[PDB]
Amino acid sequence: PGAGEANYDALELNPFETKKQRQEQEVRTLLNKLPADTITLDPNSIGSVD
Amino acid sequence: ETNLKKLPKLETGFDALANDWFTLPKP
Amino acid sequence: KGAAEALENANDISEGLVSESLKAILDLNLPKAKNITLAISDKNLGPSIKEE
Amino acid sequence: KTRYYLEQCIPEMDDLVEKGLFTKNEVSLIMKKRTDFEHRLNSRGSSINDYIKYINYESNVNKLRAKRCKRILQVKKTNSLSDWSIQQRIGFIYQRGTNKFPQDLKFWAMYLNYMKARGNQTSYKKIHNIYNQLLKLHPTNVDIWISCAKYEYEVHANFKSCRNIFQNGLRFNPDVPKLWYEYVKFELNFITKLINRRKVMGLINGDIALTIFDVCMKTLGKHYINKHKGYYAISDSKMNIELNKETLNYLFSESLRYIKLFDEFLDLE
Amino acid sequence: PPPDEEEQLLAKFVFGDTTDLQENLAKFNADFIF
Amino acid sequence: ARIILTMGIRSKASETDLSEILPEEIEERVKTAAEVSMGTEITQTDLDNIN
Amino acid sequence: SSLSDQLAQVASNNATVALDRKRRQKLHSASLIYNSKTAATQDYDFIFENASKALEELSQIEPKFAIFSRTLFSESSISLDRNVQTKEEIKDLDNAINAYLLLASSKWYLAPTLHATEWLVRRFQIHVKNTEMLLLSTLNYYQTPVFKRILSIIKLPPLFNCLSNFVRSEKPPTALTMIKLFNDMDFLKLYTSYLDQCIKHNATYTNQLLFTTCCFINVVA
Amino acid sequence: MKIKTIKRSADDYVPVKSTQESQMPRNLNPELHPFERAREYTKALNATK
Amino acid sequence: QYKKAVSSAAATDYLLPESNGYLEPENELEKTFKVQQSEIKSSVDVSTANKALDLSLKEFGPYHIKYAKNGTHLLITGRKGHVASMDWRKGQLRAELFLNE
Amino acid sequence: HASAFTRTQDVPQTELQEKVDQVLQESN
RNA sequence: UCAAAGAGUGCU
Repeated sequence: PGAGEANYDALELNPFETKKQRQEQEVRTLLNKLPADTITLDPNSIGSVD
Repeated sequence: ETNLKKLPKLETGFDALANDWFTLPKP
Repeated sequence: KGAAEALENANDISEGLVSESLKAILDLNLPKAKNITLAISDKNLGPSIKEE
Repeated sequence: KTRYYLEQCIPEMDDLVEKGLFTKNEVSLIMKKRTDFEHRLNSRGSSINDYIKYINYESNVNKLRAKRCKRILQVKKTNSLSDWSIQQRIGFIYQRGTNKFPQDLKFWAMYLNYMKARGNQTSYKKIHNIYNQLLKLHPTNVDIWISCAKYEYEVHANFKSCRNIFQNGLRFNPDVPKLWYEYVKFELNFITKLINRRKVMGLINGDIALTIFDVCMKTLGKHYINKHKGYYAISDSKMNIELNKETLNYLFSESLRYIKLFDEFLDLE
Repeated sequence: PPPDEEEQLLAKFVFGDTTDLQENLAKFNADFIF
Repeated sequence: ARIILTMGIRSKASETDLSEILPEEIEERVKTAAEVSMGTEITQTDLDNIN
Repeated sequence: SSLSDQLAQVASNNATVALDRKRRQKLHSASLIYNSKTAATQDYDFIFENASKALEELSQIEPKFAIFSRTLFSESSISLDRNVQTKEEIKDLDNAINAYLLLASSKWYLAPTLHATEWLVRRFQIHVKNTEMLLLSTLNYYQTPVFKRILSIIKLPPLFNCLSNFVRSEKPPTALTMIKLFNDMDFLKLYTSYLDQCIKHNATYTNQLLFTTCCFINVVA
Repeated sequence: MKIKTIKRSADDYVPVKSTQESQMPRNLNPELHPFERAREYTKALNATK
Repeated sequence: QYKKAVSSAAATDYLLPESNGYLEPENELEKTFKVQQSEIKSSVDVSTANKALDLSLKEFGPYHIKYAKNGTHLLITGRKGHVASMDWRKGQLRAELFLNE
Repeated sequence: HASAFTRTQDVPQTELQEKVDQVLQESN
């Protein structure tokens, strides 16, 4: 008891994802691919003003 | 007052309602 | 109401005339109101509507 | 946009939990049933029974809140969003269902009755707005013209506008004999109450119907000639006689029906 | 004070309680139905 | 043919009862067809021989 | 055991879970009144409404049907799912279903029984879980169209493999194929228990006995 | 003793109707949606293109 | 707007349909470590008992288990080289690899 | 907005109306 | 049958 998360966000991941949306999710996440050089020690640091 | 009750009330039903030709033969 | 009304209105629509049915339906809908604007396919029907 | 509807209700459950009426567990159950309906109503193949089911389910939630208010808070009304929100939202669902399915006269009927019962909460102007759309969508249904005429001659007793509703209805439906009968019946009702008031006035100190009779024959005859003849006139001289006879037979039964109306009114001569 | 039967009946409908059904199950005996 | 005996003209079709002739679902079709019908009016001189 | 064999047991255990849209279509499409397309469109509430009326007609013919209105054909049964119930409750649910099949034993010729059973098929999926009890009870309604509809929507158990020919078939099962079913030793004693239940309950009726008598008499020949 | 486990109602998440829209559960827990700052930027850059 | 935005986040926290599990003892004598796994198998419903999976196979032991993010599909790889991809809920194997590496 | 309740025509459109208001005018 | 891939139809 308590091992898993109580509630899951549909947009991020869905156990009930049908065959056609998992493709819809796949292409979108490709479109939203994060560059390798975007990696940082803190996600909040990125985008500051120099 | 008794007469006023005898007078008719307009009756309405909505409240009651509330409660192929072109195909040739194959040889 | 029936077949007869459609023909006599069909006669009236063609001659750019306003039937009692057209006068009846329009009155309940278009506000008295600056001037309310109504779209009609017929230019000839326009003057008839304006008169009424 | 199901989430938008779900989010509009958040302040209310928070109010339910804050007041202590409903536990977070019970509140979650109400939410889950609410969520299923909203997706149902917004989806494809949605029907009116979905609106009725949601309205019936939501009505029950209001009753439990009222019972729990006296049981737990021991208050008739707690001054917070909870009191008027379930009642407000039900009207919203009626608007959507009536908007979504204008055809069903049955669904419109509960909407008028539901708002009529909560007379204090819903102004008579809101009942007016519902009728104006309803008469506008279904102008040829006599029952609705007599509907709003009956509502306000009894609840509001405005004979001038009650005359107006019939005055409009007869314009669209001059061939239905039922509508003429009610507008005559209303007319003699107005006269009798006026005369009875005059009698009461003395104690503390009609032709107009017959005119409605006159034209009522003429147009009913005209329309009955228009029907049974179809698009065109009848060439044979004999049939035109039966056409006249049929109107006379149809017309007399219309007149005889009114002779029975006169008997009901004792005061009138 | 404990709720009245009328209040109890309304409680089951709103909360969707299925216990009442469950003992009515757990108390069936096939002999009685036949 | 039995329909023509009961109703001579489409105007009669609207009120004439076809229960003994046709089932409920069919008999209403002819009534609806009658008012949206296509044929022209026929004389009683004509109607007599058709009967 | 092979992983595929172990995996097959998992599928059988979760046959009714309805993980996705595609499985739910197969479960809900199964129907005894309507075709697959119309069946998918129908609602539990709509199905329950017809079933409740059907049970009342059955109640008039025999009062004992009225008991299930309190248990199986209740309004709360709409919200009852078996997948969410525990072991004790499922055993508790199954027996109540079994008695209903027994009381319906002499009445499938009556149309309302077919409507009433639809709720159990749609809500409780008796065709998937209580597949033996449903099919044992309808053995002597074989030539009736109802039995053919049962075969289409039902996965035949191992003991009824001989009927796999007539599933979704124009011709109904012949009388000769039956002897083969009862000729099987494992079936007779399976059939013995069900008959043993009816005699205890006095639920046996003529058409059960007369169908029952011939086949065993035929197995001898 | 008292046990409760994460329990999914199949009817809630998989509609009985073929035409009814499946429920999309949503949780705005910030941890469940990582890389805000990289994400919005990528949606920004795609928009300019 | 942040105090408004977090308020909206607090608003959606109510929307979340279900909660996590618990396991606390009724009696202080009862201990969460004392409870044995079979007893929990009894408490959980039938579907959860099916959701629990146990398969014994020794051909390519040991086997490393990996779990998909969405979690529909299990990937288990044997030490001697056997890997099978399958969905535990559905009960269908996606692909079978018998490579002896 | 146009409503069946209040007359926006300002004159009697139907022959009924020309007649009824005459009685209303004649009465008082 | 499942299972992966296309191409049209209805409708929010």
